[PDB]
Amino acid sequence: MDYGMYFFEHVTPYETLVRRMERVIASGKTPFQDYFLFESKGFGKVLILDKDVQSTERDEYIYHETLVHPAMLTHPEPKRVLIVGGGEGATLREVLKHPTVEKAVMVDIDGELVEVAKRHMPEWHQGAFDDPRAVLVIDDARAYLERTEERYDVVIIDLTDPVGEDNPARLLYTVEFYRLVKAHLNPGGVMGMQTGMILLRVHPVVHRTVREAFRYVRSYKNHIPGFFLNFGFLLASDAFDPAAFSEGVIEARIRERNLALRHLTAPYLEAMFVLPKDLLEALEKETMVSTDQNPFYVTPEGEARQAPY
Amino acid sequence: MDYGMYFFEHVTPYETLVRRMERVIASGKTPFQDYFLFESKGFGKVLILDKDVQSTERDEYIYHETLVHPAMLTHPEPKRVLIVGGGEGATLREVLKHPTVEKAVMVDIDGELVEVAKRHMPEWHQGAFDDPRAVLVIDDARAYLERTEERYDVVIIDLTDPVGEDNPARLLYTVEFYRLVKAHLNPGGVMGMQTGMILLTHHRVHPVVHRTVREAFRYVRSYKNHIPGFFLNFGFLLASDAFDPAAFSEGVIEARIRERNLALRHLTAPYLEAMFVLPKDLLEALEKETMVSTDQNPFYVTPEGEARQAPYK
Amino acid sequence: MDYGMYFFEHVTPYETLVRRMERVIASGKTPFQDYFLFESKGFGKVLILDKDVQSTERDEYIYHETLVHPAMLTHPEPKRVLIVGGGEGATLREVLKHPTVEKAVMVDIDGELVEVAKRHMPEWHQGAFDDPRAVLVIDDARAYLERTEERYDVVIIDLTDPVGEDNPARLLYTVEFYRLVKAHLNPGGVMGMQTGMILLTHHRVHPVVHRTVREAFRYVRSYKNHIPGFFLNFGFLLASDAFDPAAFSEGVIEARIRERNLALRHLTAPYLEAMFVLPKDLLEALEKETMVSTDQNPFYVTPEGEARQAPYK
Amino acid sequence: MDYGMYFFEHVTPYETLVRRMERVIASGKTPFQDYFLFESKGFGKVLILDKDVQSTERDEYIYHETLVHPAMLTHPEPKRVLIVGGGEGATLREVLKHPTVEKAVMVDIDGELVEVAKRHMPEWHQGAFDDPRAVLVIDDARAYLERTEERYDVVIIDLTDPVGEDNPARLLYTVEFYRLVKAHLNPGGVMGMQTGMILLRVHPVVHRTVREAFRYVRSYKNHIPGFFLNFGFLLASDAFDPAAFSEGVIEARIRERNLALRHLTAPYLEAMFVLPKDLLEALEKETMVSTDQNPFYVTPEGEARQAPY
Repeated sequence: MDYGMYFFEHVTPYETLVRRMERVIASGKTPFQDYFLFESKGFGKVLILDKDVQSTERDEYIYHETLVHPAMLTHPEPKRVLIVGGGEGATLREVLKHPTVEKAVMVDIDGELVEVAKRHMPEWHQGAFDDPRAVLVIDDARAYLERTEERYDVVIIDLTDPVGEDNPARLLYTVEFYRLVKAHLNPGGVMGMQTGMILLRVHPVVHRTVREAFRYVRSYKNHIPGFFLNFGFLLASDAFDPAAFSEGVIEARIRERNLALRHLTAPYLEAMFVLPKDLLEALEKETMVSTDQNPFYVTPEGEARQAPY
Repeated sequence: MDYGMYFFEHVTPYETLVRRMERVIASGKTPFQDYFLFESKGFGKVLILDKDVQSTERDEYIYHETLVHPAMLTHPEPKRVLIVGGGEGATLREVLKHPTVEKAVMVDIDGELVEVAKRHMPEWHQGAFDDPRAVLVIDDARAYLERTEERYDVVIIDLTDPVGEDNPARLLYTVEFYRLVKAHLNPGGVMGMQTGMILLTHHRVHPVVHRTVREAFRYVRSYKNHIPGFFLNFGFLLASDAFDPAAFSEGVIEARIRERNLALRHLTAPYLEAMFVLPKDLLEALEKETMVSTDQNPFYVTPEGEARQAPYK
Repeated sequence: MDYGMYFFEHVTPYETLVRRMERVIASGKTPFQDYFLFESKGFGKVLILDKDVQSTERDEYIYHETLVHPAMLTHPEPKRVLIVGGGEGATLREVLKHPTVEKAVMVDIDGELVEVAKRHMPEWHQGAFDDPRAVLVIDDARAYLERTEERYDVVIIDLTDPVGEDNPARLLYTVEFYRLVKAHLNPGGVMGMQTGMILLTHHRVHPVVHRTVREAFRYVRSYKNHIPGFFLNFGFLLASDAFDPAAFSEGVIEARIRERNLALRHLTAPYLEAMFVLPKDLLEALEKETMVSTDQNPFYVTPEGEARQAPYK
Repeated sequence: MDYGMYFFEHVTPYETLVRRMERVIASGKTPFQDYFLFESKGFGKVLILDKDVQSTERDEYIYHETLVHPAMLTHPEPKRVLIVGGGEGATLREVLKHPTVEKAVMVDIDGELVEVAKRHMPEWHQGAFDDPRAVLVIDDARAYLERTEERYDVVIIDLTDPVGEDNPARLLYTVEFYRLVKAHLNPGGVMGMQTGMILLRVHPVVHRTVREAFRYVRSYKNHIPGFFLNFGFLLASDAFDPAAFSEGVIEARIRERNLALRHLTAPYLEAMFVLPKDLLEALEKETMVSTDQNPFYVTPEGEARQAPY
């Protein structure tokens, strides 16, 4: 590789990605995490939060379409949506493409980070924060949910894995959190979320934990170019099986809502739910359920742990 | 990050993978490429060829099942099979799992590398080289095919990308090479192959390989799968003149899997079928690609990981 | 090791220095070289030129004192001084500390780089560029000297190694360049310069520079000092036709230091003298070296960090 | 840099050396530390102990001549020598070159490591272990010294810096240890040692600690190519000032003892004791003295610490 500026990205405890930085646009520290935003010749702008890549300019459409539309499209008519996380503004951008959306509330803990995105990541938000239907709330998701009582048709959880024992993210991955979320869902409501990278137990544990809160839980996956990783996601609902696709339905909705998709197609979306034998077994055998009493977290070595926070 | 032994693996001109080595099993240089085999805590043994990871002990089953079975299963009764590349022996291993196979010819240019696999990579070959149905040929697959008139039902191409202008392997990625391969296929034959990483923002190797193959075969169908140990989404393809290789029936593939008592750890009939469902961006990249590699102007991979063409010799 | 921003610095073909960057101050590319200036926790601001560290905020005083004072102090009364290179402005700074100096001409080819120093590296120049006695010339030092007939008492050469065959700076390391420099020295003049890293097992750049200078000057004396921020032992040299630059007296240098009220943070009279005492292996390397860089066959540094010669143009 | 096998060497908390490995000769773990021996094109064979380079084939003569001869040459007639550390066998090799040496005892804690050197590092020992005057003892230096009562003309300490709070090396860098060493010195005896890297407080602390045990302590330094570092060393004695060089004396001894030196010369040896203004100030201002009660160690960030072991 060429000499020069590079960022050392943690991927696993045995593999590290060294990404070339052409120029550093912004780097700093908020009261919640460190951030690094740099120009790369391949993926364009890259945002690092702490030690892990958070998003890249040229592949984020894949991640955000994958994260948002399966839940939005499986819901016959989403009017009110709640986004937990998604600080770059792109999750909101995709949510706002559905014409039935009347209100989209985004709740994020780090206001300073959101400001970084607003000023240096216009490629992501593309003016979504200034949409009259959008409402930004800087606060702790649980705190907000515990206080508020408004309900939603769709809730999109776009958070980072609870890696690290002292990581407060642990409290956002417990069965109680998912029940709190479910409490804020209108009848027929669906929840969509990024559920950790998949590599030969974060995703299976999250799937199992969510299943302790919802009747129907369906894992789906997609390779995210800029992360160099296969990521797991899931849809959850008590009102119906979100992955029981009826012939032609998803396709009809995409056309009807005039969604401008660059990555997904109706058939590709449904194919994301077709899982390989090894993943199915991992999901099937998982027994750990994260709880407020004993919140699960991943060790630096990538192991599933559980004990009081 | 920690201190210790690591391997700096080329991925792209802007991204490098630094893999921790627990201990080095073997390293060396054949007249064709450099090789390194080491123990990693996450993926077990890792084989590096020159500057790129070639295979991983703990995830190779995913790569080899993906590479081999779609072609083998789309064929109603594969009896004669040709393997180009696959020096580790795992490709042959998967081919040999099909009881209809009577003969499997494997031709690869680097005999020394094959020897390293035989000695240090039993996890891959699992004895496949010694199968009575297996015939190992160390030679240029192109010279071998022109010098022979044997026919095959299925041909699997398992080679690394042709990096570098001076790389003679460029001649194994031209339209006349694929035409030569097609000339050795029985009437209902099918070719299956690994067709390069997919990273549309960086380069279009996969679409160039697909476009080149389309110039030699009537029906060409790309499929993809994420290879864990490579940290890359890989493209593959099925090609045939006799039929649209992706015009399945989940039912028929399922029945053939059961019939042949195929032991699969990654693929299932429905997942195999789903690999052929592509996203909009990949479809567009495949559709718009115009580069066709030919003996006159063979394509190669530039140090920037881009597909480029230039007159040979 | 930790995750975060780092700079991969070239040191040798087999050793690379990975330096943690706290934050990046400036980075860019002039028509001559790439530059990067960043904050490091250990050495403060670090300036990288292309792929090699050029200077460190916390240790530059060691490098600049070592580079400048031996020549300036061996001269009884340096009034006119020429500086070739030293774009940061710290070389000029040290030259200007000598109150006998009436004029200091600095010629460097990269004006944009000098501008980066002026704006982001005040720790180095400390206002030297604005000294009434300082004259800044942006130009090829060779074209400038041939186009002028001014004379100097001391000449300091502060340039990076000429890496690469196509590097026009190769012409600033030939015997005719040093002869040109000698042609602009007053009768008792002396030339002092940084003469490449010393790493005898890897290459002989320093001995090649010394051997080349010996072909233009009667008396040539190498001296060395370890530069903390470079993690390398560096060679330097003093050259003159008028006297053996190392035929000191600790007493005289001490008196000149006191006389000129030189504020030194690294050197002392006895330490400066000791830099000229070399070990057996270095002496032998210097003695046996036969390579003489000339305009006809200028020497350059190969990608393997070796000194090689080849006919120009 | 080229892709390939590399070793990540800690140097400081902000600088890391990535050294290319052409081939790995041997790698493993003893009950005391990890070891990595590899071929490098520049320095030849390189031995890594834990995370730091211990020695390189093509530059070790510089380190070992620098470590051994100043103490040996400043002693008018060394007959009995004690080496603490120096497991590669090269320290013994240099000591054995002095014809007045009748006995040289080498004490090292890691017998398995010594075996690694014997089998894979012949370039270092060059048969020195098989010299009739050599005696290898595998044991804890202090334990050995506390039990034994034999005395020596010269003691050479070739140990690694006490970096890390739990590092047992701390107990070999206390004023009590140096007093124990001094107790095993014949009258007129001298002690020579590697005293840590020098970089803008390990060396100054060791110098100060040793001075709390010996009347005359003289620091000297030399750049060690293979370490990419300036290293500090020191000579200590109660009988005389080891650095008060009388004209022509060192030179006469080298000739008289027919020493085959490749790096040192009499004038260069004496020049190693000429220190720069900044180093002299650091040595002068240092106030920390390592004690058995509160053994000093260096923090991962390179800071001088002191507390009970």
